[PDB]
Amino acid sequence: LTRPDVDLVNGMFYADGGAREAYRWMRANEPVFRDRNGLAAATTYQAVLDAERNPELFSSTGGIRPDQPGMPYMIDMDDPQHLLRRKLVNAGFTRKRVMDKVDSIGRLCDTLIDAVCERGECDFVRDIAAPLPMAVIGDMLGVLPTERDMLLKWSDDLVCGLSSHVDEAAIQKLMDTFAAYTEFTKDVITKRRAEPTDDLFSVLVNSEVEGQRMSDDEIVFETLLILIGGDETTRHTLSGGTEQLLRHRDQWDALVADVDLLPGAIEEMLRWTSPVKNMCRTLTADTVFHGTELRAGEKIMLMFESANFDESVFGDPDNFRIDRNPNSHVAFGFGTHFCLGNQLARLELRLMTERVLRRLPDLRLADDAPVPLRPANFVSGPESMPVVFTPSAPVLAHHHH
Ligand code: HEM
Ligand SMILES: CC(C)CCC[C@@H](C)[C@H]1CC[C@H]2[C@@H]3CC=C4C[C@@H](OS(=O)(=O)O)CC[C@]4(C)[C@H]3CC[C@]12C
Repeated sequence: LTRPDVDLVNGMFYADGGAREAYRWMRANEPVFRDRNGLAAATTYQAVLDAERNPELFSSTGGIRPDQPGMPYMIDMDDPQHLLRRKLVNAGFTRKRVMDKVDSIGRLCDTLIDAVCERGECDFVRDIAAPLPMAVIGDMLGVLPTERDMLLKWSDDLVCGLSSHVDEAAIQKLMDTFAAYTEFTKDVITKRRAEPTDDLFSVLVNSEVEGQRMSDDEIVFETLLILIGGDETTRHTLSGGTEQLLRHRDQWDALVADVDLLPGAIEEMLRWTSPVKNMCRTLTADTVFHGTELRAGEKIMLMFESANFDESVFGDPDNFRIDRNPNSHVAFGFGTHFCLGNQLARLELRLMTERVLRRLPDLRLADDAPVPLRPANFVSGPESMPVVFTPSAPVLAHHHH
């Protein structure tokens, strides 16, 4: 009943378990909430949707993060400039192109589960949830298998440095990582200008914007956007979502018995986990918006998890239900910047989860104590997730490789 006293840039807010109740207060008492530093946040589903549908008033050019300026990639652009960029990568993400990866992504899933299935235990995050989407986006970007871990670690070091509570060492680590990734990209630019390939990094390297080659800086940021979108998101729905299924074993059981229930489960896994906690918009004019006066140039945080637990929309949002139908979550955002990879992400979730259900049917949490969350203010989900299961046979290994 007391107003939350919070810093929405503090990663701890998103990790310590108190967000859900804080959101509830906001949605009921101050839909457009200003935190203790005065940072405005849209907390109701309707307020998020209203902001999303009016990009003219709620611009993306100011920078998607609350404490950083606009950067040279598509998510920090408004149309038509934004669309110019989407058209450069869209062909790689058509539904047909995504569905043609079923066999490939399936083998990655089977490979990872092969690695642990005979053990009777693994960490669901480290061994399953994190590596699969990394490999998938890596494959699209031409990344070699032995370099996946390097890029994944870089990605982790960038998004974990996103918090007002981290020390100068973490910030330095963030800068050094970005410089390392920059040098990586410069090598790729030189190589793919001379020897273009069919992968997405090569396509971006040789792409054109407004009559000229995409700039070096823009190539760095566009490729990095795709990499992080790929490897710091789906992982949290896989881990956090599977956790909810294991904690609602009736629902786990229904899924093990009927895979036709999996698509509905995936949407609830998405709604619940809401990997992207927020995205910023920049007001282009003074306005009053759902009870709060906003000023031009100020940013507002679109609070997607808060929106995804809006009682007025979902009825019973605090119940995890794989039978939730319809399920109009905004885990992928809405409108202009609606997630490029959302179909890829849904496929990853489907192909991996169906294999887990199938090959590890008696999976369960190793302990029932809290699954720790990453204290970061942007993307966040489970840090680790010990699980146990009856050992089972590999599907690739022992069956002719
Ligand atoms: C569960 C997985 C994912 C979640 C929850 C998620 C969430 C989001 C959200 C909330 C946005 C911003 C939309 C808005 O502001 O309205 C976004 C944008 C974006 N995402 Fe995803 N995403 C996921 C997976 C992916 C994957 C796998 C990729 C790439 C392979 C990707 C690439 C992008 C890109 C490029 C954008 C910018 C789109 C634009 O500005 O047009 N995302 N995502
Ligand atoms: C999840 C997906 C849809 C969005 C992913 C967005 C990522 C790619 C953004 C979020 C936060 C961003 C960083 C914010 C802050 C900085 C500091 C900046 O250093 S500065 O000296 O140029 O200010 C360099 C870019 C960098 C590292 C950004 C890289 C790019 C960055 C990781």
